[PDB]
Amino acid sequence: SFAGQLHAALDRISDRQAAARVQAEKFTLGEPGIALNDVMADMQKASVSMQMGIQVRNKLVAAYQEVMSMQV
Amino acid sequence: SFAGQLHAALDRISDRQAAARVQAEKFTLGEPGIALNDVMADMQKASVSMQMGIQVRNKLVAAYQEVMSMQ
Amino acid sequence: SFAGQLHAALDRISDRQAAARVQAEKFTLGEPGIALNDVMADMQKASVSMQMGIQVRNKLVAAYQEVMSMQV
Amino acid sequence: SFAGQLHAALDRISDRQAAARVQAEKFTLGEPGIALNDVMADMQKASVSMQMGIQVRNKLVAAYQEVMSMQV
Amino acid sequence: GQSWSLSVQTLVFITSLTFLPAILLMMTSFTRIIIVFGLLRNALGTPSAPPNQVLLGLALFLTFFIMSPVIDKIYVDAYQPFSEQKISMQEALDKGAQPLRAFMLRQTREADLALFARLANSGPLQGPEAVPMRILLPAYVTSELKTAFQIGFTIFIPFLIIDLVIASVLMALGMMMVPPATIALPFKLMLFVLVDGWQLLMGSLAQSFYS
Amino acid sequence: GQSWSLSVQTLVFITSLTFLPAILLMMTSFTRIIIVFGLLRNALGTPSAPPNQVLLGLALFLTFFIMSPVIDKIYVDAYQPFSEQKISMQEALDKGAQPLRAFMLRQTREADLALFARLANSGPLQGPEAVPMRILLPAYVTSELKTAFQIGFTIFIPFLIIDLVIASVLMALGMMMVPPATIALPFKLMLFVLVDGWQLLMGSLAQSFYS
Amino acid sequence: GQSWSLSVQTLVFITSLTFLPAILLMMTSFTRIIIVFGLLRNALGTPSAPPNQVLLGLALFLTFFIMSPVIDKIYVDAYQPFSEQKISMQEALDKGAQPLRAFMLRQTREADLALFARLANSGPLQGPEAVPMRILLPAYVTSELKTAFQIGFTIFIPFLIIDLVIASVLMALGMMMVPPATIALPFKLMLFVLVDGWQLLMGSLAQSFYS
Amino acid sequence: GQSWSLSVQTLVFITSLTFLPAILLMMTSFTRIIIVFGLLRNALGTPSAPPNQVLLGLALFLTFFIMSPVIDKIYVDAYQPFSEQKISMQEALDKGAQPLRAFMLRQTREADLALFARLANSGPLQGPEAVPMRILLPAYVTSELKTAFQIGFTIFIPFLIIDLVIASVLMALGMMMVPPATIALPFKLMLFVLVDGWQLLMGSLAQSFYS
Amino acid sequence: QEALDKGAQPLRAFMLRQTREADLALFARLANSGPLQGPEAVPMRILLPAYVTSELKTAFQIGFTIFIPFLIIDLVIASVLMALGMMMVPPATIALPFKLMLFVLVDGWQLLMGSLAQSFYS
Amino acid sequence: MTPESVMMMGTEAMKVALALAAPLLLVALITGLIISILQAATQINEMTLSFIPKIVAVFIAIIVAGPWMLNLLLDYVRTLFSNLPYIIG
Amino acid sequence: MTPESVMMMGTEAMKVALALAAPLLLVALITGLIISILQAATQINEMTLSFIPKIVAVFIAIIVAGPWMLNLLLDYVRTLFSNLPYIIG
Amino acid sequence: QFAFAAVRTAGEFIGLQMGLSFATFVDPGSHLNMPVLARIMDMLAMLLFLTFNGHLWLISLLVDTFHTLPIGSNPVNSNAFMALARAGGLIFLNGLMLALPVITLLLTLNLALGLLNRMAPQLSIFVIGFPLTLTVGIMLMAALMPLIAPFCEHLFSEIFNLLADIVSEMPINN
Repeated sequence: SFAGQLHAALDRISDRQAAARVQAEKFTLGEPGIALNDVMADMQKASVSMQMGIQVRNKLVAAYQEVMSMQV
Repeated sequence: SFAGQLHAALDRISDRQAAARVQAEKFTLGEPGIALNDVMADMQKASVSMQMGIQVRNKLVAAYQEVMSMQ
Repeated sequence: SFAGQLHAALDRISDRQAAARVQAEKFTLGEPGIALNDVMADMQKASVSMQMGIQVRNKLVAAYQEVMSMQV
Repeated sequence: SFAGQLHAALDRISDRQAAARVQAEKFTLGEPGIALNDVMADMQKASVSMQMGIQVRNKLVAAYQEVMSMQV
Repeated sequence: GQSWSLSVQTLVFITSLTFLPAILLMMTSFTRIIIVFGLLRNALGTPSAPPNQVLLGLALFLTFFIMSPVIDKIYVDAYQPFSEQKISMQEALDKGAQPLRAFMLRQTREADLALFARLANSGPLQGPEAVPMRILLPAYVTSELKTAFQIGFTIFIPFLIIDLVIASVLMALGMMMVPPATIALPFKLMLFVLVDGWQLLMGSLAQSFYS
Repeated sequence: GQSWSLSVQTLVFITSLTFLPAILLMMTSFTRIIIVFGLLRNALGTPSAPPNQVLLGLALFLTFFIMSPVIDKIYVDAYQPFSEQKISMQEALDKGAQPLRAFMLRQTREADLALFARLANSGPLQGPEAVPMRILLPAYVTSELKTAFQIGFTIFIPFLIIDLVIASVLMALGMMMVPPATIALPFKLMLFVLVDGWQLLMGSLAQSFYS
Repeated sequence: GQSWSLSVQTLVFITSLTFLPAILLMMTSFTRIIIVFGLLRNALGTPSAPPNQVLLGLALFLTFFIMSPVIDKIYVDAYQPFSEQKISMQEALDKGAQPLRAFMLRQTREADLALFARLANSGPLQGPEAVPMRILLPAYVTSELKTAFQIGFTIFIPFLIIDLVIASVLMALGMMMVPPATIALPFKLMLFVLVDGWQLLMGSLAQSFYS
Repeated sequence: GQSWSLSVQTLVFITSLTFLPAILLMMTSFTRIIIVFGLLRNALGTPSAPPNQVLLGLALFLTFFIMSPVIDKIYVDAYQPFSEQKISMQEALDKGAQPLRAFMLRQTREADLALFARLANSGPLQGPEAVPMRILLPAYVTSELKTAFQIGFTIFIPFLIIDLVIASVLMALGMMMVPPATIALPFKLMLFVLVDGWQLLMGSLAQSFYS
Repeated sequence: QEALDKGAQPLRAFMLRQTREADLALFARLANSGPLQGPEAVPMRILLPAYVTSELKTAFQIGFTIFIPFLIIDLVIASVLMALGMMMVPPATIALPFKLMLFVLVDGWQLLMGSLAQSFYS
Repeated sequence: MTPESVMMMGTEAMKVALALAAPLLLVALITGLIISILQAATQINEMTLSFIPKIVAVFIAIIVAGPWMLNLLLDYVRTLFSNLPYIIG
Repeated sequence: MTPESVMMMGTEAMKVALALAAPLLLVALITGLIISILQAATQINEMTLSFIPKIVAVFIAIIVAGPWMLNLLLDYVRTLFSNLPYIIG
Repeated sequence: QFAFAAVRTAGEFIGLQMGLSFATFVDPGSHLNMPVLARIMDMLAMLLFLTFNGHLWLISLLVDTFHTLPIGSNPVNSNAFMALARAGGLIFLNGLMLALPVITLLLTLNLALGLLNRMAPQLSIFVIGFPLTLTVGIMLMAALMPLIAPFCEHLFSEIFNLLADIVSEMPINN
């Protein structure tokens, strides 16, 4: 269903962002194992995911407004 | 109520902006204790809070006008 | 008086904008005692005053149209 | 013949991007005969083609919305 | 007490203007006037002969004239301490809106505020001044509707008398199929212009609304 | 008395253009004419037969022509001096409305100004010309309504008499059923167009308005 | 534990800010109220006698008051644990929506619920509470639409009775051929203002909401 | 087969996100539903009595419930191989469109598609399962807007009968200038709500769409 | 520089049939162009407005004939309503169901679009 | 659908019109007839003296009729609404 | 389009109205004339007293007329839609 | 639109003589009689405009107005708005000239029916009068169509003659 798909997509976006943030925090805490070539890449991919989400939101709300404002 | 919640939110936003402004004033006066790496962060926090406030206001006013123009 | 208050506000904003333009004219031919930051700040303040004026005018005319375009 | 032409254009764009990607992949693994300047130029050409495609898409969708948002 | 920053001050100032056409005019100022004018136009037997634009302009002028005391009071008590920035606008708003509530209290029905308070399930509020603003407005609007309907019926009655008399005499004359609507209308208009109903009607409405 | 910047001058000019349908046309020029046209259609006995699209368009032609001396006077004493830039932009507005104010007094009733002056609490003072605009406009509307009905019921009576007399002969001739409206309607228009009351109507408006 | 990051949380909040006033208010509490208001406007024998803005404002105030207990419930159950970040949005939304779901379930028609469930092809429910909001919403809308007209006919009745009796008494004496609608309007308005239809009707509909 | 790169896959998906919510909903799924809802609102005798937003929301929910099976089929057959990267976008489009095309063809007429094929000059098809998307859509749209009109007429008939009988009985009893619509409207509303017009009508529409 | 002309020539040739000789002549008189006995390469300044006005004229002509049957239905229902003594009943609530019934019964959409296409073709 | 169905739809719909109005119209018509024959034997009347008897006769006729007037309305529309998935085909 | 083409379209539009309404118009007057004769010969009447039979009389005429009245509008519009590519030219 | 309006009024006046004038009472809702016999002539008039030229003759006037009025500081002349306002005028003039046969013939039937009151005072014009007028009034419409074909052309040229002089004599009126 639409609600289930939206929840799954938002949850996976949030999980990706949380994983990127925790990896960055582990790196800046000094714990060895992070080479700075993964934290930046994961942050960029998370930003791409957020951009896709906001574009989808804009398109969806525009379509909903267009279909709801019709003079019936 | 809704009026009380809006008043509280506006007061909170104004308080954050005032705190950021007074911290910037203390920094520019030469008062020790500021490292320039927190004044910028506080100013950005105030700016994003104000942006969220104005976005919410735009949404609410658009909804109000579109629900008042009904029949 | 609404008309008096409107005239007062309009003449005040016009006078401030004219003073800013006079300051810019004074600086543009190399007169002494004029600061570039000062002239830029005056220009920006005049612009923001104009923006506020046009915004309030648009809002007021929209409200007047809404109130005068109803059914009695 | 409109959808066929559009699919042909998309096919050409995707094929150029895939050619650039496979050439870069072949270079980065150490296969001889691939030039760094050549792969950079090919990637730049692919990016230019993609930018042209997205510009065309934006223009077309804007025209569609403008022509189908009017009231008859 | 502290004061709001300039950004939020101008934000709320601009935002209030969107509510201005409704909150200040429709439920506060001239709803009675516009309803009375509409009912009078209906009673005259020819709606849209007085154009809606002219009617609304006349209503705006009448309400602007009748709001002279409250407008002056709010103007002084808000602008004068706010013009030179001696008090915060957040408290100036309430201090200037209080006399507006005082004016509303006189015109509203005293027997409907209690009903609205019971509906809102608010606690027993001693005193006639501590009534919250969230309750006063709907009761005031309902009272305005009631008094507007009363005035409309009172204005209707003489025209009904005229129509009944004209119809009865024309049917007793010896003709019954004559449409009395097209016949009584010129007589009603002539009577109205003889009595100069506009000036006295506006004066009476202003007196009733002001007291 | 200084001038304004270019940006502010165009800001108020376009805003003043917005008020044009309301502030200048429906309450200054032809508010009487539209009522006459609407009532005349009712008096003709053919409701909604003349389309209101052309009647409104017809009215604006007449009021512009009858207002020609006023606008031409404005053109001579405001447009030409403004093209010379020897008169302030605000000065032209003040000096253009003043002759119009005397014009409004001509087409205003004798005992209607005193109502709003007492209502506005401005006081009698002295000088018929020294009158604020706040009083002139609502009084002009009220006076225009009074004269519109006065010139209105003048035309209703001749048509009503014809309807009454044609019904009288029906009872004498044995036509006692009896449909009055259908038979009388053709005779009403034939006399209306044979004497061509429009030319009398248009001429009456010109002289009565100027007085 | 799992939750949503600040960016996605504020994205969801802003997105829900679009639906919340339009539909979550339009199709939940006061659609039948505005339907009743429109039906009363039609019954009064006059188009838009009470202005649309005033009607909408009164309906909004009335529904705010009506939903006060549910507002307090959802506040104390969601906002307080959420305003102090003691709960995440994921389940906070469900906890807040639960009381409104219960209210919709209480104000629903069993036949409509069963029909919608059969249409959706889902009949495993063991109790009325375990229904999903997806199947609950349309049934609630249909039941509210039904009760709106059920109240509206009762609103219609008295004016119909007045019109019938006035027409009968008017035409019994030989005045068959004259419209009694213009004469019934003053009597209907007088009856409504004398019985105080507005204040009584507001309490009646509030009690109907309280069942 | 060759596969499109991700950079163009996201482009085509976002572009499809513009058309798919607008046109694939307007001219594919519930055009008949909104048309018959508007016709029913007109037939009820009180146009714009139900909120348009409420009607649109209910229509959308009924549309989702109607198309749930085909939605589920296309959902699995497209997403699941796509989710597991089993199929490419190019083949996924056709695989998803096949059941939608079948469902669309199930409801359309024959003469419409024949006329469209003759206009398009396409070669004769010995097998029905070969209509391209170019020729399929207009036939379905015209069939939908053809059946909607007759369904609306069938809905209209009973209210027309009720209005005719009430007008006839009123004029037989002797009320000529009594508007039947203002009197029959409560009766039409009562008949509708008593026979449960909304729930029964939507159930019948769903059954008609199923068969 | 020649591809534009080569692509525009067939479109102008198609549009010339839909244009009208009277409109072309009037626009030629307005724009002081060479009439000639044989038409040849009508300029863009003249061809487009003639096509626009001819399309508007034929659109109105088709619309009138589409409107006529509904007007006939309205006339007959109003006449029968008036003849029986129901002069004050609004025929709009009565005419509209009959209009829609006729429109769906005569299969109006398909023959209408077919006629429009045939008119465009010839 | 063929035009015959519309005539059939009209015929069934219009047949309801006669049956429902029949008790009300008959009692009103006979009431005038009852007075008219009773208006012999010094036939002097004022103008009509017949409208008011039409009221009470029809008024009680509606009361005695009552639900069956509405009961038919409930059933006739219900079949048409139920036949909507069948009038299509 | 010659002016004849303009006026020829208004002919059958009125003629179909002349053709369709005449059976219903004639029934209304024929029933009225009978009652009008009954309105003589001990002329006791209220105003017309003919309204109830007239409504029923034309009501049955709907059944009698029925299809071929409906069929009239069906073919005339088809003829009009047949010349749509031909009225312009 | 004066040519339209005169045609519009003529059709309405025909309807008002039979059954369409029952709005003579207080202002009703929908007119109940407007599309019955108005839209028949409210839209037939524009067709006769298309018989000669839809916009071509109007456009040709616009070009010539530029020659007469070259766009300048010359003030707009007076005593011209009244003349064009005085034109209708012809709205009721030409309206009755087209209405000469229908008005007389319908009234003669109205007079003829009334004469039967002396033979039967219970004619019941609410029963017999309306059906009798409708059939004759509708019949007159079909047989009087050719009379309208050249009549509408009268108003088109007369307004054109009025418009041609106004746009041409105004520049020399300065």
